[PDB]
Amino acid sequence: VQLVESGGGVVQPGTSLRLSCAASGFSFSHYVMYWVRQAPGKGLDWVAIISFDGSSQYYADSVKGRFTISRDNSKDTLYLQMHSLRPEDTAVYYCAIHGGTYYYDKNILAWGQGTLVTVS
Amino acid sequence: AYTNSFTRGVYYPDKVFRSSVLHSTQDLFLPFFSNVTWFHANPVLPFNDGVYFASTEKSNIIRGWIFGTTLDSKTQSLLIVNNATNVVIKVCEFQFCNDPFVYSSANNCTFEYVSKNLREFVFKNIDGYFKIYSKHTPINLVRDLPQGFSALEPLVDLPIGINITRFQTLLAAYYVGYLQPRTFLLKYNENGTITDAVDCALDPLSETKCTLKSFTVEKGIYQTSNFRVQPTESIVRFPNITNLCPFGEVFNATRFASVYAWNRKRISNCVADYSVLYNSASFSTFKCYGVSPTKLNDLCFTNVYADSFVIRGDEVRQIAPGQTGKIADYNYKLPDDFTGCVIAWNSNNLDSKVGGNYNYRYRLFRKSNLKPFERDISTEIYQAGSKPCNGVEGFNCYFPLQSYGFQPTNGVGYQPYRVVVLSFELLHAPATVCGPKKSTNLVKNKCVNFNFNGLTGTGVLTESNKKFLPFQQFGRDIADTTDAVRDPQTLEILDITPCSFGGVSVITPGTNTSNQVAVLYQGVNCTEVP
Amino acid sequence: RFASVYAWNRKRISNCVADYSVLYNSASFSTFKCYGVSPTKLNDLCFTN
Amino acid sequence: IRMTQSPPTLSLSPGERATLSCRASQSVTNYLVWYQQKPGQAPRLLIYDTFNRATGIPARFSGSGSGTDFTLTISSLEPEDFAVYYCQQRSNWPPTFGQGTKVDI
Amino acid sequence: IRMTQSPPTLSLSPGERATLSCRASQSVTNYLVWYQQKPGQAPRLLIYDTFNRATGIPARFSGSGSGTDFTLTISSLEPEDFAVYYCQQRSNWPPTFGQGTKVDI
Ligand SMILES: *[C@@H]1O[C@H](CO)[C@@H](O[C@@H]2O[C@H](CO)[C@@H](O)[C@H](O)[C@H]2NC(C)=O)[C@H](O)[C@H]1NC(C)=O
Ligand SMILES: *[C@@H]1O[C@H](CO)[C@@H](O[C@@H]2O[C@H](CO)[C@@H](O)[C@H](O)[C@H]2NC(C)=O)[C@H](O)[C@H]1NC(C)=O
Ligand SMILES: *[C@@H]1O[C@H](CO)[C@@H](O)[C@H](O)[C@H]1NC(C)=O
Ligand SMILES: *[C@@H]1O[C@H](CO)[C@@H](O)[C@H](O)[C@H]1NC(C)=O
Ligand SMILES: *[C@@H]1O[C@H](CO)[C@@H](O)[C@H](O)[C@H]1NC(C)=O
Ligand SMILES: *[C@@H]1O[C@H](CO)[C@@H](O)[C@H](O)[C@H]1NC(C)=O
Ligand SMILES: *[C@@H]1O[C@H](CO)[C@@H](O)[C@H](O)[C@H]1NC(C)=O
Ligand SMILES: *[C@@H]1O[C@H](CO)[C@@H](O)[C@H](O)[C@H]1NC(C)=O
Ligand SMILES: *[C@@H]1O[C@H](CO)[C@@H](O)[C@H](O)[C@H]1NC(C)=O
Repeated sequence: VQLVESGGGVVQPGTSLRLSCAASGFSFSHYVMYWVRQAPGKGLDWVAIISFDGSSQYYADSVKGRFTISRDNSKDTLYLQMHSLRPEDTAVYYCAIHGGTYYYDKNILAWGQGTLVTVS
Repeated sequence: AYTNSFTRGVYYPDKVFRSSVLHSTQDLFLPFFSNVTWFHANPVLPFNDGVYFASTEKSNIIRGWIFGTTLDSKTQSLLIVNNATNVVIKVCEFQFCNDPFVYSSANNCTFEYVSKNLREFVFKNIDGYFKIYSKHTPINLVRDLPQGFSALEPLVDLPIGINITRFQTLLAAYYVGYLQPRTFLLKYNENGTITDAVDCALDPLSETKCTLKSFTVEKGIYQTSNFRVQPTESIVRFPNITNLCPFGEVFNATRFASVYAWNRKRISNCVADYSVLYNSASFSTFKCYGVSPTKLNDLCFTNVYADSFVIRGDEVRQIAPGQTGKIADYNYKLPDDFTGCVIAWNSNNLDSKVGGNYNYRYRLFRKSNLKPFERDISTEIYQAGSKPCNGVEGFNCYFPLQSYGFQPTNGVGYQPYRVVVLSFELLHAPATVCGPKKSTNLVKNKCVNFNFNGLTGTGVLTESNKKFLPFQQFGRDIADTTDAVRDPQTLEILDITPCSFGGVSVITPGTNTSNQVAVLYQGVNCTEVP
Repeated sequence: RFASVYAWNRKRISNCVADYSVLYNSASFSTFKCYGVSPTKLNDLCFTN
Repeated sequence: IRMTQSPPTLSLSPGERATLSCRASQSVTNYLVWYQQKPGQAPRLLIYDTFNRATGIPARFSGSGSGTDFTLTISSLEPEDFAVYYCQQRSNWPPTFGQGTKVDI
Repeated sequence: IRMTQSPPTLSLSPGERATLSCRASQSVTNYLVWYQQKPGQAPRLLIYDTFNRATGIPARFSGSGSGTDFTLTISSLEPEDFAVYYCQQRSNWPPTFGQGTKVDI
């Protein structure tokens, strides 16, 4: 399995940024993915979830309404679409896999390697 | 080293006298010209069926044997000893030195007794009696096995009961033969002693002497035995497999059903695999009740039924024969004599939706329990008590089928589980679903043991040229013996010739001329003799 | 001493002259029950084991 | 449903054994996974589902515990395996990571 | 010679089948009789002598068993047949009735 994330940099408090997560190896459909942030000097905490097609997206606190996660298995990637941001969620971001949809899905887990976003 | 006996290890099979009577016997003997171990001077040997045992010296280095199964405590053994005084038979539980030449324990004794040269012994153990024959001949050598004939006379008889599997020796040159069931021809003197013998399974001359019951055969030709080719293995042809029997409409469906109206599907002519379903290692509950999960891959059935639905997590235990609760009292009752397997797995990633997925209802109220393996879709009102409501609401009336709420943000035990229940039955259907089987291809031109979908037989199979009318299963021969078959799979006719068999005759110029012999295998093709 | 019943002892008989009337007439026995034979014929029938 | 790791920083030498405890607010069964995050790396996962560790993790890492109390044990790691550790659940949505426990000397 | 009925109260719905066991202190053969006593009625007899029921008792009532262990079976009674049951012997003097087994839902 492999996961490659992109869309980091420096922004202003009130812009947008394409947070994209590309997957290969394992089949990207039949599999539940999500994101997780970490502010540098803290622990770990999650962002948003998507359920193998867009029918059900759950959100976390204080990110509901600025964050529209979407997947599309006809081009096998994942998006957060950070939009109209704050100057306090400068962090690192990881796309990870929750796992499993059917009985034959052999649940394995994997993580990315981080995408850094900073504000002004 | 190993050495060759010549004619050694003959004992009087019993009491009784006899004068000049070529007495034929069947017993345990040491075959003539055998392969006898050689020992110098010792280790633990086997017993397995009697023992011949010779020894040579002028001093006395061989000082008895020790017998038994373990040669220690925890089981009983015999001990036969001789110091410079005299013999000491003994039967206790011992503790034997692994290299003994004294012991170290004498517990629970159940039998006691106290009181160059060639010294032969035959030891045997039948029906709790331990028999010992012996003979003491004087050699004119010191320590090599000589040649000659000398019959061994019975010495002892011990009603012990002891089991024996091993034995040893005791020291202060010896051989060890073993005994097999043979047939001999003993020549008795006029005083009643055995002076000569014939082993009747050595060569053709000896088999002739045994057939005639004599020691001198006159010229002629004698039928002595039979040959019969031997068959190996045993094919088991069978008509084209059949199917693969998919259950993708059981497990791999697009949606299961609700538990108040559980779906069902029977199985017909199939080849149903069961090991490949079990080893996927993702199943919450795989519980087989009347059968073990390892025997399916081999037992035919007569009908298989699959039920399938969705229930919550804290009621998967309710799908078991003899539970209680809203899923087993009146939604899905299992009978007590069940024999199938309950399979269930968590499905929180298909049948779950944020905001809820309310397709999956269940009865929560019923007049009473619903026997096994029926259902009810009688969606009506529910009535509470002594009031007549009968289809109103509000004042304790109801609709007794409540939906489930399945969101992923709900703890386990309150999550959707997909349940598949398998049930079997076996009464008298002669050809129904069986698991992945395997026999072996067919062979030709070899005496074989065959089974053609029921026809069991033996013989050589050969390509035929008899036009079996499209509807004739096999070939019938006058006097009614099967002589042709049709292969179910490829549908070709094959003749079934019989496996060779025939008499064996021995041609001899007479023992007063020569001991050479020729052998006739009667009407046997000379390429299949051995 | 006798043995316990889980491991009962046993003993066979070989060439002998076995008396049986003198065992019976001691008149101290709780149970003397002969099943396949009468207690008066032993003193005369040979056996094999 | 919130995780917690109650033992704080420890000072176990390169040797000896370490035992780390993770609770849960309600009943979670065979659904935890352990992560070992160095200073400034990606959090590498350790243990599938309370009992079997993944590939590339040695035998001295062991994971056990049940009910609502779970435990990771280092038998005799080595002279480097000092980082922060996290316990995560995959029971429902979403996977909470808890607090974390450092180790020092 | 004392009877006993060891299964206690049961909660079998109007459907399903029920199986009730009666022992004996010694050997009794084909000598038992079954009684079904409602709340506050006369105990109505069921089965002659371990095998044949009397008149006015349907076929779903069956009685079997032998040796010292006897059994009454309800195949699929109805929505009322819930009472106490008794097993009695007529071997010698006098007829002991045992303990009794209720059924509920
Ligand atoms: C039974 O099945 C076998 C295959 O399992 C059939 O063999 C085929 O025979 C045809 C001849 O018409 C060949 O062209 C195919 O290549 C064969 N298949 C294989 C896999 O070898 C056989 O014909 C079947 N029996 C009958 C009576 O049709
Ligand atoms: C359900 O569907 C899956 C996928 O369609 C089946 O799994 C496949 O089984 C075949 C035959 O054994 C294999 O060649 C494939 O590699 C399997 N794929 C996967 C992803 O496992 C599964 O057997 C089906 N189960 C049932 C009961 O129909
Ligand atoms: C006895 O059998 C052994 C087994 O290998 C063999 O080596 C030896 O030659 C045999 N001796 C005789 C005399 O046939
Ligand atoms: C010979 O050995 C037996 C074995 O117990 C022993 O009883 C006997 O006393 C020995 N002979 C002498 C003279 O001690
Ligand atoms: C055999 O000996 C052992 C140990 O001395 C003893 O426990 C056992 O009881 C003995 N056997 C009998 C039948 O008494
Ligand atoms: C001898 O060993 C066998 C082992 O197969 C056992 O079955 C048998 O009972 C033993 N002999 C006696 C007399 O118990
Ligand atoms: C024994 O046999 C020999 C020769 O067969 C005979 O001469 C003798 O009389 C027999 N009887 C004896 C030696 O007592
Ligand atoms: C048989 O043997 C005797 C003596 O050994 C001999 O005189 C005779 O010629 C033999 N008979 C034949 C047919 O060889
Ligand atoms: C024995 O079999 C071979 C092989 O088929 C054959 O050539 C030969 O003719 C057969 N023997 C006779 C007597 O026909």
